[PDB]
Formats: sequence, structure tokens, C-alpha cells
Amino acid sequence: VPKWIQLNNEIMIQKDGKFQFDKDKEAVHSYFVDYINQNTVFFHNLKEKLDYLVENQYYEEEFLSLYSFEDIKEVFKTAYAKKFRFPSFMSAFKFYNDYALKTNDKKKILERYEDRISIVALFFANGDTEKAKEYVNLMINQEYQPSTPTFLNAGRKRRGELVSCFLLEVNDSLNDISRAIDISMQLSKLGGGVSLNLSKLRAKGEAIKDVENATKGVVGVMKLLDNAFRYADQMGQRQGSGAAYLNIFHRDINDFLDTKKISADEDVRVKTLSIGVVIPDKFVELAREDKAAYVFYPHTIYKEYGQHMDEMDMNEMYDKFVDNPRVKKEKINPRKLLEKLAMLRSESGYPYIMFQDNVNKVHANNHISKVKFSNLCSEVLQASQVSSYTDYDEEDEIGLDISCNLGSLNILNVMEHKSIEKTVKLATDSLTHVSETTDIRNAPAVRRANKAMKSIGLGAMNLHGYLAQNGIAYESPEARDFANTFFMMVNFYSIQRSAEIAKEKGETFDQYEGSTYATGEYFDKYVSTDFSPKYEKIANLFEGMHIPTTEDWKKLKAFVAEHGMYHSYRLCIAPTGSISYVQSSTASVMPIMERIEERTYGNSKTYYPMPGLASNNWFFYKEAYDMDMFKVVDMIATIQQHIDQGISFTLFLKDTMTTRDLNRIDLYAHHRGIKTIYYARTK
Amino acid sequence: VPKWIQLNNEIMIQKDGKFQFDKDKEAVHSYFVDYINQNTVFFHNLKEKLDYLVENQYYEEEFLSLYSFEDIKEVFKTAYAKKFRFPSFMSAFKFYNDYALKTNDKKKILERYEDRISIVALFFANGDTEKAKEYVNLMINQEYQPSTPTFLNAGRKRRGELVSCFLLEVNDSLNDISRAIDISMQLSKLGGGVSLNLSKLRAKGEAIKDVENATKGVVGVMKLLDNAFRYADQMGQRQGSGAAYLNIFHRDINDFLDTKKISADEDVRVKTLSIGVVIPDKFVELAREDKAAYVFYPHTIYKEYGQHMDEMDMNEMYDKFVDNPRVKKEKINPRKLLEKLAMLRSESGYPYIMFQDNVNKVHANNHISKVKFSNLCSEVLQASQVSSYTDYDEEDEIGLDISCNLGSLNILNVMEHKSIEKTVKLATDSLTHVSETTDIRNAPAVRRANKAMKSIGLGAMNLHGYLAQNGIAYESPEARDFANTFFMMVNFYSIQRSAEIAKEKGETFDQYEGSTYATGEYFDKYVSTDFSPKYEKIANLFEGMHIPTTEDWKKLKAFVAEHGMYHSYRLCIAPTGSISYVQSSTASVMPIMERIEERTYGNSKTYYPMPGLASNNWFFYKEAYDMDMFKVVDMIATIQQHIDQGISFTLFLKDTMTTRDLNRIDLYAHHRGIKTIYYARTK
Amino acid sequence: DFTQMFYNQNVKQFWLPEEIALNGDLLTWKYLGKNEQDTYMKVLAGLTLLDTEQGNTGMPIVAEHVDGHQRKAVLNFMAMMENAVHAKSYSNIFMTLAPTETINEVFEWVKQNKYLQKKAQMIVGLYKAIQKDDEISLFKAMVASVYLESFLFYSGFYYPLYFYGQGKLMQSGEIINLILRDEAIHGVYVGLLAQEIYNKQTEEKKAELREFAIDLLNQLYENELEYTEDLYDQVGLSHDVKKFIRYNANKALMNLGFDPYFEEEDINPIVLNGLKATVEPLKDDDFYF
Amino acid sequence: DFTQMFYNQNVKQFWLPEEIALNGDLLTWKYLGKNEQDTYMKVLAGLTLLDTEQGNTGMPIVAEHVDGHQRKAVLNFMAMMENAVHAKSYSNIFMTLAPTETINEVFEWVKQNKYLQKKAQMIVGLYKAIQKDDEISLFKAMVASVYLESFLFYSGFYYPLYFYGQGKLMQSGEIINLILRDEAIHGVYVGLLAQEIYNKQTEEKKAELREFAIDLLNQLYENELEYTEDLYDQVGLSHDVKKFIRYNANKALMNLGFDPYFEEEDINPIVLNGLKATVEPLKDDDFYF
Ligand SMILES: Cc1cn([C@H]2C[C@H](O)[C@@H](COP(=O)(O)OP(=O)(O)OP(=O)(O)O)O2)c(=O)[nH]c1=O
Ligand SMILES: Nc1nc2c(ncn2[C@H]2C[C@H](O)[C@@H](COP(=O)(O)OP(=O)(O)O)O2)c(=O)[nH]1
Ligand SMILES: Nc1nc2c(ncn2[C@H]2C[C@H](O)[C@@H](COP(=O)(O)OP(=O)(O)O)O2)c(=O)[nH]1
Ligand SMILES: [Mg+2]
Ligand SMILES: [Mg+2]
Ligand SMILES: [Mn+2]
Ligand SMILES: [Mn+2]
Ligand SMILES: [Mn+2]
Ligand SMILES: [Mn+2]
Repeated sequence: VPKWIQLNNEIMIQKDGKFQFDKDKEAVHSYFVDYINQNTVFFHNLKEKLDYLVENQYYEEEFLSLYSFEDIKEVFKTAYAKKFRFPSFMSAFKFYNDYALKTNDKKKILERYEDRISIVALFFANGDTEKAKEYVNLMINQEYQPSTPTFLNAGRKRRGELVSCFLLEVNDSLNDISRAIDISMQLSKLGGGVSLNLSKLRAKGEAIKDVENATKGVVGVMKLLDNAFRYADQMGQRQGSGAAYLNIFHRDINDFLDTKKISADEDVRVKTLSIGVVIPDKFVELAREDKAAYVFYPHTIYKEYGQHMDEMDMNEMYDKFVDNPRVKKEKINPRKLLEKLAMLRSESGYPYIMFQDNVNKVHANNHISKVKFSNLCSEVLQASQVSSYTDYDEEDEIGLDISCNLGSLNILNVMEHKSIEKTVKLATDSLTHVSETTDIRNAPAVRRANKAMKSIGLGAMNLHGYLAQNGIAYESPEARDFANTFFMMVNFYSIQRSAEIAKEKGETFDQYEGSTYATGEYFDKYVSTDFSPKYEKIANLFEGMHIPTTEDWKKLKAFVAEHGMYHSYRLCIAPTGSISYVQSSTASVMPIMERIEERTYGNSKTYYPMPGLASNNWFFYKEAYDMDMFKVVDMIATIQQHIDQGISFTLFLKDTMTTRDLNRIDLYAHHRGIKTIYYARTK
Repeated sequence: VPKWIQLNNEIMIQKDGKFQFDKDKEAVHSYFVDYINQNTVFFHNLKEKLDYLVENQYYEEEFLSLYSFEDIKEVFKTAYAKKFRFPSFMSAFKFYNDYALKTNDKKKILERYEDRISIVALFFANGDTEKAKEYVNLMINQEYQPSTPTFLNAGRKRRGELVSCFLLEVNDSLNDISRAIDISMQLSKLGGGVSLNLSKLRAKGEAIKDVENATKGVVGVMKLLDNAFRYADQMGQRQGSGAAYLNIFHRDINDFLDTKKISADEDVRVKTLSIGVVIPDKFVELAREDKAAYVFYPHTIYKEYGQHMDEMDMNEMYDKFVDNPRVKKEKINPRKLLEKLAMLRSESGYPYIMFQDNVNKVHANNHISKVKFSNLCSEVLQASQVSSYTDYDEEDEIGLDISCNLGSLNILNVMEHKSIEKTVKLATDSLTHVSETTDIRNAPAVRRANKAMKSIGLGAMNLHGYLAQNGIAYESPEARDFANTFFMMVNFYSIQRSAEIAKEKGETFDQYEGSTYATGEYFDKYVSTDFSPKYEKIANLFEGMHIPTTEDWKKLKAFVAEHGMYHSYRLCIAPTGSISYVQSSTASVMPIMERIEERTYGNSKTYYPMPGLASNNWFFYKEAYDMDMFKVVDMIATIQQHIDQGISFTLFLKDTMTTRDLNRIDLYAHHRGIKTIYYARTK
Repeated sequence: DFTQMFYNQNVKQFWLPEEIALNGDLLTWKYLGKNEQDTYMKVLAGLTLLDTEQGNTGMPIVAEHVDGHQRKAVLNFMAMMENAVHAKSYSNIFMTLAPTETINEVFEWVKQNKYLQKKAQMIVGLYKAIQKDDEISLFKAMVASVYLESFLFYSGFYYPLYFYGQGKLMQSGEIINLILRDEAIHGVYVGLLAQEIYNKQTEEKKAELREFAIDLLNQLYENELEYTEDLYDQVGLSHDVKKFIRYNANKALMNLGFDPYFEEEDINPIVLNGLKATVEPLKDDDFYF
Repeated sequence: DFTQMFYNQNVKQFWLPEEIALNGDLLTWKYLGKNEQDTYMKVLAGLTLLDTEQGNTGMPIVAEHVDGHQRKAVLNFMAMMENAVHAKSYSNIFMTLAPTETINEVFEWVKQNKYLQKKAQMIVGLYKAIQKDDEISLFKAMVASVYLESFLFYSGFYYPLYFYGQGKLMQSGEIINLILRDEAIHGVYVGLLAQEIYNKQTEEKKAELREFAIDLLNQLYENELEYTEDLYDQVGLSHDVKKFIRYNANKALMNLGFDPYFEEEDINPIVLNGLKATVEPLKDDDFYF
């Protein structure tokens, strides 16, 4: 048993009726002094280390050649000038086991935390020494954390893509289905999660060019995609993860849901394919009034109207579809479908729930397209256009497939540094750089949408950690007040930075002129409502920091009208799974699942108290399962009103909660404006 | 019970110790006058019939527009002047259930046998009235039978392709694997059977861009292809049929064979994918000497030598691969592998066995490529060049993927009419037309190889029927003498027709000048050895029909050298499954399995005596299971020496014989020059 | 003189329901009346109960008391077939044809059905009354087992066979025929063991054992009549099924070495219509010809 | 959470002795020394004798006391494999390698052997001590069963695997490998059933059951060391066999959800080469807030 593992295990040994939280500092100190400093390759000078890394196929010479070695040395000086110390053993362990650069035999350590941060900053700045130093200060202060792909792979020769979330539209054709399988395998090969919209595919028992009842439906494509993701398993390193989305009004919705039942047949069940259900307001209205609903065969609708069923507004088109004799449908019970959804989420956590009209009532790019589905993590909500992949000899009609770049603000560190504006703008610049430098050669729609939309996702994390370390309960109205003010400021400065980038480059995103940013409809609630804190305690948290006012929002609206907006999408709150340990932060804006995290690595068990947990703030670190999910919905809806994309919203349920309770949580989320629901986690 | 199937069941009622074979004539007469004439749509004149069929999307207007209606009327008169009568109930039942045109609701019958034959003939002739009449005479006399795709779809609007056998080479890349899956689904959608070579794919545990043990092997691609063929099943009426081929020296050969074991897990076993094993003479030599053989990792060989393993000569490079330290190899026992092959064929009928050096020592187009795999029916043996499907933005290097049009001579009717030459030439013309009118716009390599190679497959059937109806035992030397003379004559006239077509069109097949036809080496055994029958009984069977001598073969060799050959491949003997009933013929050149064949169609049981079966030739219709497989191998090898492609050779095994007997049959087939072994059928 | 041949026959008959694809019955099932589907579900549920107890209790307990490793191996194999193969196959059929609620309801129905509970009570009671080294209690349980194998299953088997014979539900019917083929050999085998014990007795004791067997048969028979009427009256077949169970009662008696008890009757002809390779190593001389 | 999965894995592993031809082993058997032939015979008889106890008592007694139809079916299947497949396989190996008189003498010797008897009777004692409706006594028997399946067999399996890894006695080695693969899954399955009982206990009762398991393991282990020296010293293998025993003891403990007892050791490379919360309807007013 390692000495640091023993020291970390002494946290649970209760001395004087309290956990020994101070043992984790001893644990991390022992871990470093006994393992990391021993296994860290040291070089006489930074020049020798850099030469070894570039020449041994560890780094990329292209981005490092943009600086004189003096500038790189000063950047590394800035990283090491902070004397950053990992507060807990788990932070250092996670970094040096997941993100630190190791030798080709994975025996020694080439990169410390400062080296990784310096390389990421030098890649972000793209030749600017002052910008690189600013990125170094931002990341070594741990105010901004680039996503796991960006943080892990930036500046590495043998790297995967810096983007890991992709959203593909699948057209109703064998050519398009085969192309979707190919692109899914190509993107999973790069290490990215792939989400596929299956709503355009015609249901089971539909006609294929005069041969009726010949289509296997969305479940055959689901099996194809599941095997494609199983094959493209990231070189046998990490299991290939993909998601499939289907509209709740699709005829195959029940077959779609039956793929996740525990009793599912092996010719129906899918293993590596997550499922998400898209629910328009029409379905919730039908279930509310207990009227019997209809699911429609998409190809009949396409033949009758020339438009896909998911391309049309179900609120206005549902009655026309039902009254159309040439549109094929079967009766369903919407309440029974809702209960089936809740039962499936209780049993397996699936499907994801995307409230279509909650997303699109505040969507800023409805002119480009409505948001029809989400990503594998249920936070990316962007307009997509389906591609028409024709025969081999013909020319394909390339659409827009969603792929956004992820980054997370550390709410605790941004708040303690009083640097919401600077951190938000620098994170926007880094995400923009990642977007520009991303070129995917086997997903033409993804590449086209990356070049045109220039969409980024700037998330946040350590919300519960910041609140509990400041004596604020997560469910308290003061917590929602802080979330309101903080994310209003984040949205303000992200919009300002996007407009500044548009002014600097003289270009906006494609089809910006039709957006609500161009017409000013986006800024209505910001030029009409004041989002300053309503509590003196919360207003004191923002001391020394200018909270944007209504006049500031009017000035921003005028600036955006004059100069445009560079990013179609800017903010999305991803789960931030493994980077939260490195940042000593609670995951995303979700509340903590456990106060102290018990995990086993190898044959030794490890203990991870939540960051900042102590005796004084023990009960402010309320576990998510002990919380009222209605108040968590209230918090996420408070945040969601300032996030243009969605938020990964996990439901934390007790074992005593019934199907009716899960349905009530889902319906209250729909009522409160929640866009997506990620997971149903039961204790 | 239907009257016709009641009459057909009176065959088995033994009267005076004999089967009532004449009941089948009464059975078919009742079948017609009680079902067919009642359910047949009859029009006032042929003009109304043709107008009705063209207008209601049953026929194609383009091919019928090349003839004035007087010519079409003359063709239909020629078809009906024969007054063809089906000799058995099964012939008419199979035709009117599988190939006769029916109304859109599958209610009534639009085409008789004469109508279908006339339409196929007018399609073949392509505007020529006299040629259409010649084709009508050829098919109404049942001397030549177009394959099931051609006979079923010739001249129909809503039709599949006229070719159903496709062979695909898969390169060792994810782009090429995705393209292989796409092309397999596209061709299965067209109704064709697709065979894929998986030898170029690197084995399990190979590196994918310097990360080791990353490749899932050929079994992952096998699962992908199996699900692709399950998806593209054409309503499931005829589910997607695929074949995978692996060289026996591939490292994944044991896992490739384990996909067919009964005890295989659901994560390994493939169900819709047939498997074939390509065995070079090196493997048979290694097993014969009981030496230690080695299977190789294909990617190591490709990296070391720059060529794929299956693109190299194993009999000359096996020792170099073994001695090469940079080539990765695994030790196997070749005799244990042979025993495993025999056990797998006994328990499942798989794999197909291709003797690669038996195919390539007589292959005429080794300059283009060596034959590396066979088709799903294990009789197409043509040169293929792998394609290089690149990224979306890059141009693809299109290779040569095999596909040939099938057609069978009826040996009994051809020999009765003394029309080997005319039947062979007309069948060659029809197959050439089918090749010219085929355009696969989603399989680039299939299209390119169809345009370049112009390969056709002209098979034969009713060999056992003809021999049994002429008092010749299938195993007798006289039967092999007849097969030798008959198929030498067929080869002579097919080569003559190919040379005449090349002379008329002024073009040969691509890379003809490097072929053995151009060098004249192909004709060595024909200008040196006389193939006239050695028995007076057989010599009288060919009386009235000129048998080409050595002088005739020398003249043909000069003609080919001076004019070239239009088809790279001309003759392949396919199984000819369902068209054998319509033609009242035994299936292919293989011996019959049952003298009287009992089948259940729906809830009706009906019996099919072999064509011409009686008491005077009961024992000449010896079942395939009761005869020596060594003599059947001798017969197939006698036929194979005149066939440029392979012969679908089914092994008929008793329950008593062990795996050693199956291995002995396989080794004797390899010794006797058998190119492929199709099935190990056990009774 | 017989165990080895029964061992070989039992192991060569080994099968799993998954070998038979059931989706082919979907349409002929859909087409049956509600009465027909109800009777069919209930019939198979009654069979499931019998096999559950034959596998859990009957065969293992008889195996425990019968001497000889080979006899025990046969009885253990038969026990496995009862609960690991037969009882499970019915769930494969149910899961294909019926929605979960109908499946739940039919299993609730077996628990509360008085005839099915009575027959289980009687048969299992005799199994659990076996006393170690007491051959008479063992004989009584073997008679009960033969009556379960060769008589009691048949009120259930009638209906799948009746459909199979009309070309309906033929995949389910194929499963049932395999089950029936097994039970026929199980009934013969247990019958032979029972006869062994019977043949050891005095004439006076034999007379009592025949009384036991006939009294038990009559008691089971009277209960089976009521069960048959309860299930089959709604499909109009009760009288036909009754003839079938009497036919099979005679076969059970014969398996026990006793004379037939019921007079012969004409059975529905529809129901009558309802009824690896050795590895040898390659030699060197095999490679030359 | 696990019985249907184990059902699947068990039935798909089904095999029969006849599938492997044994006669070709005589071509390597004739080349072994007397000590090698003696050790092999003694090891084989040891495995045979222990496996018979498992088929006649161990599996059927556990199947009897475990509640659940699906568990009883899996357990029945495992008992079948012991009696119908494994026992016939061991007999076949013996009949191939030794004449009748030699087989009878080896079994006489191993039947009297102190170390074989000690472990055989210790295990059987725990099976005989199971009491109706007492889950503690059932757990103790399950521990004994797991120790037999996952630990005690392995001092024996060592030798056939050792030959199998060298290219000697390949046909019987293939058979032994199939048997061993069955015992592995048997041990894992019974282990999960034991953990289910263990997890229903108080903390004090758990500590008491852990002490029982470790104490039993210690007794069996010390006897295994003596058993090992008694058989393997004459062929010079005891040191390596002891490492294999400890490695398999650790697997047995892990099957019972316990920590490994012995430090990790490398194994002989030749032997290695051989080797639903609650559904509630929405009752309206849940759509209004
Ligand atoms: C991407 C991928 C490839 N493979 C296998 C299948 C292909 O035959 C083989 C080649 O993959 P490639 O697509 O050629 O990968 P690569 O070009 O980046 O690697 P290399 O430089 O070695 O050519 O790798 C997998 O098994 N799983 C996977 O996820
Ligand atoms: N010497 C050295 N410095 C390293 C290494 N990895 C990162 N660094 C950082 C530490 C300093 O901030 C910076 C410059 O180190 P140096 O080259 O030793 O500089 P100097 O102090 O000699 O001027 O590089 C490393 O491996 N060696
Ligand atoms: N009348 C008619 N003839 C058909 C039909 N299908 C095929 N035929 C064939 C039969 C004859 O050989 C040929 C000409 O038939 P027709 O048009 O009736 O001409 P005719 O009998 O007046 O010369 O067409 C059909 O449906 N009607
Ligand atoms: Mg289309
Ligand atoms: Mg490549
Ligand atoms: Mn049974
Ligand atoms: Mn039985
Ligand atoms: Mn055993
Ligand atoms: Mn066991």
C-alpha cells in the first residue's frame, strides 16, 4: 500500500468526531514527493526538454515555431511563478493519470501541470507572447479549464481531435444512412461522441419505392450504428460512445424506447448507443388533457407536404397531419408514453429528454433551422441542416452538422479573482481558436458547420463548491440569485467578446442577419429586466465587479447591431466529468452526489472529499439525492435563461421515488423552461 | 385440397410396385386448367396487353420501342408456335410462382411462359427482330436459360439488377471498410449476393497509427458486414446474403472460422454471412509434410514489403515472411487447421474452400491480378484489383470488383437439338448484352470492372439428367468422357464467339494483350491434346454435330491472336437453384440429391420426381449421397479443365463418414485440380 | 439392461428453445379468437407449472433415492430438461406472442386455479413423502411421476397439437413436439424403475400397489375432467380432449406394467397429424493419391 | 441481477465426452516415466472422487435449499454437467490410459489416502449440515462448494494442464480444460448466491462468517500442501503447484466477495500455456403547477 494511499485513507478515520480532512494535503504531498518527482523526467534546461519533446514525436513543431525560445521560456516562467499546488491527492492523481504527458511506454512523466498549461496556452495564443502569458495566468489560477480533448491534446503530435461532441443529421435514404455510419465511425475514431438524429428516417413497415412494408425502421439503423460504434472503439482504448435521437411523434418511438429495456431481445437491444427523446409542447399538451395522441409515419408526411416531419412545427401541423388521410398514423396514449419514459429512466437512466419548444422558443437561429436534437451529453442545442448524400458519381448536398468546442469557467476561482469579464473573454478567444484550428476531413457537414457557424460552448463548473464554501445552500433562493447574476454577466461578456471578434475580423457567422441578435429580439429581456442580485449577501459576493445593467445591455445591443456577432452559439454547460478533479471543483452546475467520494483505483481504494469540504460547511455540501429536484430544476432554469445552448441536467432520484415522481420532475422541468434532461440517477 | 396437388401426390402411391410417374402430367394439366388459365389476364390482342403492361409500370418502354409492333407480334407468334408444355407440375408451379409477372396486388397472372420468354428475347436482341426470334427459339426449346435475375427482371420497370453475384476487395483502412459496408448494402438492396475479400485487412492486435493491439481484426468487420446484410434484406423476402473470404495464412483465420461454430457467442457469431477460406498450395504442402505452419499479420507484411500479403505469392514468399524478423507471425498446426475446416464443414457446411493455386495455375488473366477469392456461390473466379477509397475531399482510386452475368445451357436439350455451337454463341451474345446494359451507379469498382473486363458466366445444367436419361452412370468413365467432349466444345464455341464479338466491335477486354489468350499459352492443351470421345457410346451422342479437332483449335488460336477476345472470362457453372425446375433439369452439373424430391409449400405437400425419372432409368438416377465423392471430384475436375472460372461444387456426405473422409475428399479435389468447393451437405 | 440406452437417447435428444425462431407464429396467433388465445395461454401455463415442479422437486428427489451412478445421471439429466429447457420454452412462447400484462395475468391465474393447485398438491405431496430406504414410498412417487409425464401433461398438449395439425402455430408446435418426445421417454424410464420395485413385492403387496395406482389415477382423472371442461368449453373441444386424456392414461398404466383401464375411442385426426461428425485425425497417407 | 446471464453462459458451454477422441493420447502416454504415470493416475482419481461428491450431493443439496425457480434451473443444469458429462469424461480418460485392474487399484489407493479423504469429508460434512430454512448453514455449504470448484480441484488440474502446455496428452488435456471451464463458472455462480446470503446479515454476523470462511480456507490449505508434496515431490513440481493453489485460493475468495489472502505470485508458464422502482400512473394535476 502506497504511503499517499494510506494517508488519503486516514480521512475516513474519524479523530475527535470529525474526518481528518487535513490528511489529503499530506496525501498529495506524499504522492508528489514519493512518486511524481521520482517519475518526472527532468532536463538541464527547458530548451533540451522542448527539443526532446518535438524530436521524439511528442509535440507539434508548427505551433512552437511561432515563438522565439525566449518567449516560450517566459511563458513557462509565468506558469511556474504561481507555484501551483494541488490541494487534494485526487486532483494530482487524476491529472498525472489522465492528462500528463507520458513516455511512449507510459513509464515516466514528461509534463507537469505547469508544462501542460504552458503548452496549452502557447497553442491558444498562436504566436502572441502576451496572450500566451494571459492564458497561462488564466489556467494556472484555474479560472478557466479547457475541455478534456483540448486540455489533453493541444500541442501534441499524436493527438485526437480537440472536439469530442458531434451531432449528425441522418436523411431518409440508404446512401445517407451509410454515410452516417461512415462519419460516425470516423468521428468515434477521433475519440468524439457522436449524436445522430433518426427522426427523418421512415418508420418500420414503410414503402421503399413502391414496395410497401419494407423498411426496418429506426431500429435497424440503431443496430447498424451500435455495431459501428462498437467497431470504432478509439483504437481499443475507450469504448465508442454514440447517441441516437428520435422525436416522440415518430412512429417508431415505442420501438426506439424498447431498445433500452432490460428484457430487450438481442436483435432489438443496443448496448453502446444512448437514446434521447425529443418532446414538442404538443405532446405535453396532449398528455396533460389525456387526449389520445398519434405517432406518424415520417415518409407519408414527406410525400404529402414535401417536408420532413421533424422539419415542421408540430404545434401547428399536428391537427393537419391527423386530419390528412394520406398521412399514416397510429393512436398512442401520451400519458402511457410518459409513464414508459419515466419507467425507462428509473430502470436505466435513458432516454435523454429534450423539450423541443423550450429550446426553440429562445433559440436565436431559428431562421437557419430549429433545434431538433441534442448531443451525447444533452447540452448542445444548435440549428442543423440535413445533408443529401447522393450516389457515388453525383455531387452531395452538404448541410450543417453540429460540433462545438467546450470550455468551463471555474465559478469559485473566477468569483474569488473578480474576473468574470476577463476570464469569459479569454475563454471565448481560446474556444474561437480551437474552432478555427479544427478541420475534420471525413465529416463534410461537420466541417462546413464549424467553418460557417463558428459555434463554441463556454460552460461553468464549481457552482455547488462555490456556494457551499460561501455558506449558501444550493436550493436556497440566494443560490438562484447568484446563478442569475453570474450567468447574466457571463452571457454579457461572451456576447461582447463575440461582437468584438466580429468587429476585429469584419465577419459574423453565416446567416447571422436573420438571427435574433441581428433584430435585437435576443436582448429584449436584458434591456427590459434588471439581473442584479436581489440579496445583500449575493450583492456582496460581486463586490469590486461591475454587474452589467440595463443601460450596459442596451449598449451591447447597439454594438451587436452595428458590428454583428461572431459565434452563433457561445455557452453550453457540459458535465465536465474528469477535469473537475484536476480543477478541485464540483462537476458542472450540478449539486454534488456525495460529500466524500469513495473510489477504487487498481487494487487500492481512494477517498475524495468534495473541494472545500470541512466541518463548518459540511451541511452546505448537501448531497444531490437528499435535495428537492424541484429546487434543482429551479436553479437550472435560472441558469438556462442566460445560456444560449442547453445544460447537462442530471436527475438525482431516491430509490423510494416512483414513476409518478420522475414524471412530475420532468413536467416541472418542462414548465420551468428546462431545455434538456440528461440522466436519471437513482440512489 | 387442390386437385393438381392431389394428382401430384398420386406419384408416391405405388401401383403394381411402381411409382405413378404419369400422374405429374395429369397434375400439371389440372394445375393449368384449374388455376392458371383462370387466374391469367387475357387481352383481346397483344397490342392491348403490351399497352396495358407499359402504361401500368410493368414493362420498360425503351426496349419495346426498338421494334415495330409487327416485329413484336412475330416474336410472340414464334414463342407460341412451339406450343410449349411443362412436363411436370413443379416446373409450371415454380415458374408461375417465382418468375411469371403478376398484377400489383399479386392477384392475377399477366405473363405466361411464352410471354416472359418473348420479352426476355426482345430485351436481348436490342432492336433485331431475327435475333429476337433466335432467342425465342433458344429459350422456348429450353436450350439456354438466363439466370434468375435476368429471366425475372428482363424488360420489367420496377426491377432489380440483372446481375446478382458481386465480389468486393476491401482495403486495410477505415475509409475502405466503410465504403465496403456501403457498397454491400447498395448491392444487397439491388438483390445481389455480395462476396468480400477480408485478407488485406490487418489481423487482431495490430497497430492503428503506432498504437498497438488496437485493431479488432477481420471479425469486427465481419460483424459490421453481417449487420449491413441483415439491414439490406429487401423486405426480408430474400434476406441479404453475404460471403466473406479469408486467406488461410491470415492470422485471424481461427477467429474467422470460429464465427461459424455452433458454440460461438453472440458477440462473435455471424449468421447472414457465409465464409470462404482461400488455401494456397503452400498450406497443403505444409500440412502434407506435418511441418509447423505460420499465419501472418498482414499489416506487418505490408509495412515490410509494400504489398499486401494476398497480393504476393505465398509459395515463394512464405519462407521470406517466416525468416523476416519485422514480419509478425503466429505458429499454427496446418493439419489441425485442416481438421478444424473439416469439422466446421461437417457441422455447418462452412467454409467454402478455394484452392488458390488450382485457380491461378490455369487463370488466363494473372497479369491483371491473381484470383484471391470466390463469390457467394463459390464459382466466380476472376482477377480483382483493390480500390483505395480516400477521405471525402480526396479522389478515390477505383479498382476492379468482380461481377458476371449468369446463364446456363441445358445439356439435355442442347444435345437433343445438336446445337452446341448455336446455343453457346447465342447465350454468349445475350450475356454480353446483359453485361453492356448493366450500370451499377453506387459500386464504382463493380461498374469499372464490368465496363473493362466484360466478364460473363455461361454455365450448364441437366448433366446428370442427360446422363441418366441416356443410360450413363454419373460416376462412370463414359460420363466423364461426355463431359470432357461437351465442355471442350462449349469452351471452343464460347472462345470463338468472344473473338467474333471482339472482331465486330473492334475492341477487346482491358489488358487483353497480357492474357494467355493473346500469348497463345491458353490453347496449348487444345492444340496438343484431342478431346474427341474415347467411347463409342459417347461418340454416337455427338453424331451429327462437329467436334473441333486439334486443327480447329489451332485455327481458333490464330483467330484469337489476330482478333483478340471480348470477354476476360466466359464460362462459370453456377448452382442454378430455382431455374432448374422451370427448365425441368437437374441442378447444375452436380448429381441429384433425391430421385423424388418432397417439398412443402405453405400447408401443401408436393413431390418432384427428377426430370425423366422412370423405371427404365431409376438406378441411373443415383443419388449424390450414395456415390463416391472421389468419382464426383473426377467428374468436376474433368469439367473444370474447360471452364475458365470455377464450378459450384457441393460435397454430398453421409452421416457415417468422419472428418477424415471430408479432409480426404478436399485433398483429392485439390490434387485433381478442383478450384473451389462449395458446400459440405450431409444426409 | 436399459439405463445406458436411455442415457444415450436422452443426451442425443438435447435441445434449447432458442434453436426454434418463433416470430413465424405471430400472424396465425393474431388471427385466433380471444377464446382460443385465452385457452392456449392457460394450457401452456398449466404445463409450465407441472414442469416447474417436475424439475425443482420430482426428478431430483427420485434421483436422490435411486441407487447407481448411471441411473442417477439419467434422472439428473431429465430433471435439467424439465426446468432448464421445458419450463423455460413456455416463457419463450409467451414472450413472443403475448404482452407482459397478459403474461402476468396467466401466471396469477395458475396460482388461484383450484384444479391446477389440487393436482400439484397431490403430485408434490407424494414426492415429499418419500422416505429414505423405503421402496414403497418411492414406488408411490414414481407412479405419481409417470402419471404426470404420460397422463397429466396431455390435457395441455392437446391444443398445440390440434393447431400444429391444421398448419397453425407451427413454431410453438415444434417446441411442444420436442417437449412431448422427451416426456414420452421420461415416462417409460420412470415406469421401468417403478416396475422394478413392484416386482420385489409379495402378491398381497402387489394387489395393494395396484389399488394405490388405480385409486390415484381415478382421483387425478376426475380432477382433470373438471380442469379440461374449465379450459376447453369456451373453444368447444372438451369432449375431444377427454378422449385424448383417457388414451394417454392407458399409456401411463402400460408404462407401469398394468392393463389399460379405459375403452378405446377415436381421437381427432387433426391431433394425430399434430404428432457433430466424428473427428478422425489425418494420416500421412491421406495426402497422397 | 445475474441468474439469466449465468443460465446463458452455462447452456452455451454444453459439451459431451464423445466429441473428443481419446485414443491418440497413447502416443505420448507410453513415453512418460513410471512416476509421471503414477502421479497422473492419482491426480485423476482425486478429481474423479471429488467431482462425484459434487454431482451426488453438493449441487443437488444447494439446488434443494435455494429459493427461486430460475436459480433452481441453473443449479440443476450444473448438477447435470457433474453427473452426465464430467463423470463420464473422467471414466473415459481412465479407460483409455489404464487397464481395468490398474484403475481399480488406483481408486482403492486414493480411496484410502489420508489427504484426499480429509478434504473430501470436510466438504461433505458441511453439505450434510445444511438445515431447512437456515440460511447460515446454507452459506457455509456454499463456501465449501466454492472452495471445491475454485480451489481444491486445482492441485489436481495442475498436472493435466502441465502436460497440455507441453504438447503431451492433448486429448485428455482438452477434456480437462472443458471440465475446468465448467467448474470456474460453477464457483463464480455459487459464490454470488453465498454473497447474497452474506449481505443479508448484520455486521457482527458478517465478521463471524468471514472468520468461518478464512478458518475453513486455512484448514483446507494446510491439507493441500501435504496432499501436494505427497503426489508431486516424486516428479519435482511441488513448489510450482503450491503457487498455483494459492493463486486459485485467491480466486475462490474473490468469488465469495472477500479480499485475497495470499500475496500475488507468477504461475508456471507451461501451465499458463495449458490454461424497477415503482410504476405509478399520472393522476392529473401533475401537469399543473
Ligand atoms: C479506425 C479503426 C481502424 N481499425 C483497423 C481497420 C483497418 O483495417 C485498419 C486501418 O485503419 P486506418 O483507417 O487505415 O487507420 P490509419 O490510417 O490512421 O492507421 P494506419 O496508419 O496504420 O494505416 O485499422 C479498427 O480495427 N478499429 C478502428 O476503430
Ligand atoms: N530546467 C528545466 N526547466 C523546466 C523543465 N520543464 C519545465 N521547465 C520550466 C522551469 C522554468 O520556469 C523554465 C525555464 O527553465 P530553465 O531552462 O532551467 O531556465 P533558467 O532558470 O536556467 O533560465 O522552464 C525541465 O525539465 N527542466
Ligand atoms: N390476343 C392475345 N395474344 C396474346 C396475349 N399474350 C400473348 N399473346 C400472343 C399470342 C399470339 O402468338 C400473339 C398475337 O396475338 P393477337 O394479338 O391476339 O393476334 P392474332 O391472333 O389476331 O394474330 O400474341 C394476350 O393476352 N392476348
Ligand atoms: Mg429516397
Ligand atoms: Mg490507413
Ligand atoms: Mn417436461
Ligand atoms: Mn418429464
Ligand atoms: Mn465437475
Ligand atoms: Mn462443478
